[PDB]
Amino acid sequence: MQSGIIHAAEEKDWKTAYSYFYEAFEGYDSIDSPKAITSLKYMLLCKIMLNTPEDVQALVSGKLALRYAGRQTEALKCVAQASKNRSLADFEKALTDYRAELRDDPIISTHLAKLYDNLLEQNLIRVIEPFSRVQIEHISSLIKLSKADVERKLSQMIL
Amino acid sequence: MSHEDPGNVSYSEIGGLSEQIRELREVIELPLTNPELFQRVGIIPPKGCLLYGPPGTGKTLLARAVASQLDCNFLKVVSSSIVDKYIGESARLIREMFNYARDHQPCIIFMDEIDAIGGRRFSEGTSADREIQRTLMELLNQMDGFDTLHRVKMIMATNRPDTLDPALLRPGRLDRKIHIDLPNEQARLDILKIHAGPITKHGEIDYEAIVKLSDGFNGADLRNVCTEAGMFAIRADHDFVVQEDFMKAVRKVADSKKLES
Amino acid sequence: IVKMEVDYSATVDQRLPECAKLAKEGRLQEVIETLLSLEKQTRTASDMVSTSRILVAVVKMCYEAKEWDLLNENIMLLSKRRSQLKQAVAKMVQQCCTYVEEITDLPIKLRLIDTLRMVTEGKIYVEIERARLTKTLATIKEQNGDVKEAASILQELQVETYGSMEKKERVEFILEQMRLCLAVKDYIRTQIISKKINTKFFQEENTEKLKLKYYNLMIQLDQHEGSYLSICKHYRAIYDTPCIQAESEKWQQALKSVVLYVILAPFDNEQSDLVHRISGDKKLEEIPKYKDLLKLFTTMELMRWSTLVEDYGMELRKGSLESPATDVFGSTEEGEKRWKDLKNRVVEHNIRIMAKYYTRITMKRMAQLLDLSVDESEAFLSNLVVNKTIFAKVDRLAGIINFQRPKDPNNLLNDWSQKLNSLMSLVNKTTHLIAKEEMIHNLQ
Amino acid sequence: SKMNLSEEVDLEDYVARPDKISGADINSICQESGMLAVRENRYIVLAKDFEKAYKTVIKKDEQEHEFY
Amino acid sequence: VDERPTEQYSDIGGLDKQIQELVEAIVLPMNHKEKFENLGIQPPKGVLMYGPPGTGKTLLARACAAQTKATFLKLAGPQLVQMFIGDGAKLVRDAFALAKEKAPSIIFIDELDAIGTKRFDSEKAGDREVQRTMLELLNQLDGFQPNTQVKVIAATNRVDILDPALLRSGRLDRKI
Ligand SMILES: Nc1ncnc2c1ncn2[C@@H]1O[C@H](COP(=O)(O)OP(=O)(O)O)[C@@H](O)[C@H]1O
Ligand SMILES: Nc1ncnc2c1ncn2[C@@H]1O[C@H](COP(=O)(O)OP(=O)(O)O)[C@@H](O)[C@H]1O
Repeated sequence: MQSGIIHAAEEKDWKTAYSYFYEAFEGYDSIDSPKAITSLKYMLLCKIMLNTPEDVQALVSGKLALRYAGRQTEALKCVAQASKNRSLADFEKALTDYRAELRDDPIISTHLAKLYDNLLEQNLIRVIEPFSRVQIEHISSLIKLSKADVERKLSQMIL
Repeated sequence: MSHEDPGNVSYSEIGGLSEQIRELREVIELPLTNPELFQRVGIIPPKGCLLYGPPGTGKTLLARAVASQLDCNFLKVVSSSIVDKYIGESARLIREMFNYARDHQPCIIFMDEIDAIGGRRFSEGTSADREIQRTLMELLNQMDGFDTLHRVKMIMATNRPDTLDPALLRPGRLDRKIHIDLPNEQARLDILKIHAGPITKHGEIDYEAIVKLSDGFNGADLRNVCTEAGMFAIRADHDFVVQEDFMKAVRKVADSKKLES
Repeated sequence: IVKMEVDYSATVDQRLPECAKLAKEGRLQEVIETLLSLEKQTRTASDMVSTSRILVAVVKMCYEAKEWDLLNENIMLLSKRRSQLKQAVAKMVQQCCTYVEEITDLPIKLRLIDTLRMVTEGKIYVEIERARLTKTLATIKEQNGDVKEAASILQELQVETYGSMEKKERVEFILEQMRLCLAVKDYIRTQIISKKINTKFFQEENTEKLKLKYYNLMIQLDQHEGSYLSICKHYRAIYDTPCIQAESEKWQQALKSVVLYVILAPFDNEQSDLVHRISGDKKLEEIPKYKDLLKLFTTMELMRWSTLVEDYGMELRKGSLESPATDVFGSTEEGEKRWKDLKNRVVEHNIRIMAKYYTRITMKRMAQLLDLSVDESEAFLSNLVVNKTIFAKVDRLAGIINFQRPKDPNNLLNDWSQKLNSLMSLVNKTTHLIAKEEMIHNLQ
Repeated sequence: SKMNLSEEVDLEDYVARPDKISGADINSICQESGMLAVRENRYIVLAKDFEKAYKTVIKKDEQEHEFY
Repeated sequence: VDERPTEQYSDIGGLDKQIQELVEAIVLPMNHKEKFENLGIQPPKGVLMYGPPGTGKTLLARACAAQTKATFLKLAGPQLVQMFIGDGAKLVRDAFALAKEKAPSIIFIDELDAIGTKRFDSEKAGDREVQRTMLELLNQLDGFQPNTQVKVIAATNRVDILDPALLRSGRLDRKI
């Protein structure tokens, strides 16, 4: 689990972190409940960070995942489906719906914020190609957000 | 590789047991043609097939002919030539020959004699104990030699399937064995006809009388029968070959094999 | 397999018919047991023909005395006793296959599944698999088409298809299972099986109703989700068959369908190659689809679909045969989906042809040409640019677009110098030409 | 582990049996056995694949009970 | 290689039936080769003279070659066992090449028992290397099947010391 944590913070690759987290959970198989919960949470977080939520459904449908199912696990599944939908708004909705369950600063809040920034950047870049000059309130209307936050994100990207 | 695909027209030159040839082709060709489907669905293609009939119908002849629909290069490898020294490192030679097949990817390794004289003398149980069987297990674990990728099969042309290490007939092993024995009367007359094909003389088509005297004679022996008929005619310096020449040849070969057995 | 030790041909010949007479109606099981003992003796003697004859006689007795349950447990015991002789059990299964097909009955489904369980212990490619294939097909016919047996025939085919196929029987079995798969309306697995089987071609040169049947089952599978280029490809692959079997109605409707589809396909270099290859067909001229293709293929015409629905839309109402046309657009739900597909397809076609003609076009004119409003037009423009098909830059506050890449001064002066050198070469050529014509003209 | 759990190996594969061989099997051979999970009939790896990997290219050396 | 033997058939004898048999099997395929050609039967090539020494195999072979008036190549079998890897294989290859390049020849290989073992493998030795040479000879036997020329004559004392691999219809067949 600690090796997976270190690699997830390193952020060069997340598949090895997935391997380490799964090994830690397999060690925590119905032995230490909180450590198992943390291991599976980190495993699913790095799995969605891999931008492959399609295997998330199978992973959470696995027997051990159902055995250790919980509100935080369901929140992570909702985050995975938000990543599927590519909706930063849906991701933010899931985070607010389970905030305290995913408010943890160590590799939970940090990685969720990083992924949220990734979706913001991807949405902006995906909608920005056609426009040689576009009004930012129209951009905000397309992204379904306010003006100040969209402007701040576009700035921080372009600075 | 010494023997290659060209000259593969023996599908008509075998004559006998054409149904047996068809069955062996049905077993062999499809994985040899399109092995990718086997990987695509997740099933292992067969490795080869076993052949009986120690002196009988040409097992090597079948090996050549069946590759007609295969467009592959049959290789005549001897078990002793593959094992060389009596060490488990004999797998080096099998590695070399399998690399040769891999280079000439459409290939079929035809084994010469694995159950050394299955009719008599020393079998797998006698003489070299388990050396043959371990060397065969080497080619057995070779089965992961990229069967999907590699168009290589192995036919085992044993003499007698009696002492063949039944541990080598399980699934994943050699598996399929096709029965070949001494040709029946129908196969015998057919192979007599094909042997006489190249011979154009007066004679007659009285093949059944020849069959009656020459029953239970192997295909090679019948080829020798036709050659002996030609030899009798040329020793007489006669440009004609009649049924009496065939009678003399059949009697000669029958007496020869009767004395030798 | 193993050498025969003690034959009992005389014993079976002298006793088996007498046993059949003694148990003509099968009320006696001591007869069955004593023939079991006899075949066990012949099995320990390693005789195959006698055992096969005994098993065939036993199943024949069960047929004539119609004891279906006792048949089921009897054949179970026969197949499970010690495995016996593979030749003999393959035989017995073959005559069971021959028998189960003649009596309709209710529990022949039970007979079929019983023999399936007896043969599914393995030994499929070896010692007869066509029996199991025929039993699965018989189960399909008994259940009259459903999802469970369709999945069964899906999961059965592969082993025998890979091992020992038949250039007609096996491919017909594949065709008879894929149609059930499509009736189940599974798309991923039906696509998988279709793409894994279609690699086996070069028999369709002698097809009667096989390649066309395969293709007309896979048409729905492809066109169900998003396919439009493979659609035209295999519609022309069914078009080239009436070329060797010239039948006018199917030939002409295939022409109509392929001409419609190849245009309807999304723009690409391959689609261009197909449309240019299709155009110029001598046999294509006598249908309105000829005019449709000639108009809608090239020369960058304004494809106002509102005009087209009456100029070349007569195939929807009435044409020569109008059957592929009614299949495509005359349908209600899928028909309206394909109508919308024509609508957008022509929208992107107009955008593309405008790209190579107009540098800056006003938003109102572009929207009017696309038969949509400003927001819809800009949405489709974004859909093209995210696909990188067009080099477009738009001012949204001004609503003005540009299609020309900003010319770097390096290559700008480079093309200027190339223009200069072209002019210089023209000066040289004109000088030589005029001087020499001057010589010929003052030769007087 | 390099190949993430041998590319999603099954649980019932553990190396406790095929590793306590006392049969040399240099790290190169270990890597070759690991890559001998190339049996793509299925998307996972079973203990049979490891058994075949150990069976291929091996020399029989045993008999520690006399020394212990 | 003797360019031409001059020993005559008359100075040898005793086994006249066997000598006439092998004459019909070898020399006749040389002089009356067109006879076999028009008949359609390809003459056999492999003739194995087995018998104790002093029985005249060498003289008979050279006399047969002289009667054929064709090229004769003698192989010293017992010294074909060379330590060099594939050395015997190369010797046999180029011997067949020379015979092919020079007329329908007589390849008189002596000590066939020395060349081929009966596969009586033992701990002392097992005919590991010489099997390469035996297989090379076997594969060279089929080179001259068309235009049936260059005959193979192998001399030994005991035929039984050979495996049932050299004995075949197209291979060594005429065991005299
Ligand atoms: N059915 C047959 N038809 C034609 N020739 C045959 C037949 N069977 C054997 N032969 C001849 O026998 C020779 C060698 O046969 P071989 O493969 O040694 O048979 P086996 O292995 O049963 O002894 C070939 O040259 C072939 O011409
Ligand atoms: N029939 C014969 N007539 C004359 N000399 C013979 C005859 N048979 C053998 N010899 C003598 O034997 C010698 C050849 O011996 P060798 O060729 O070694 O015998 P083998 O061929 O049986 O091994 C010759 O020098 C020859 O003089």
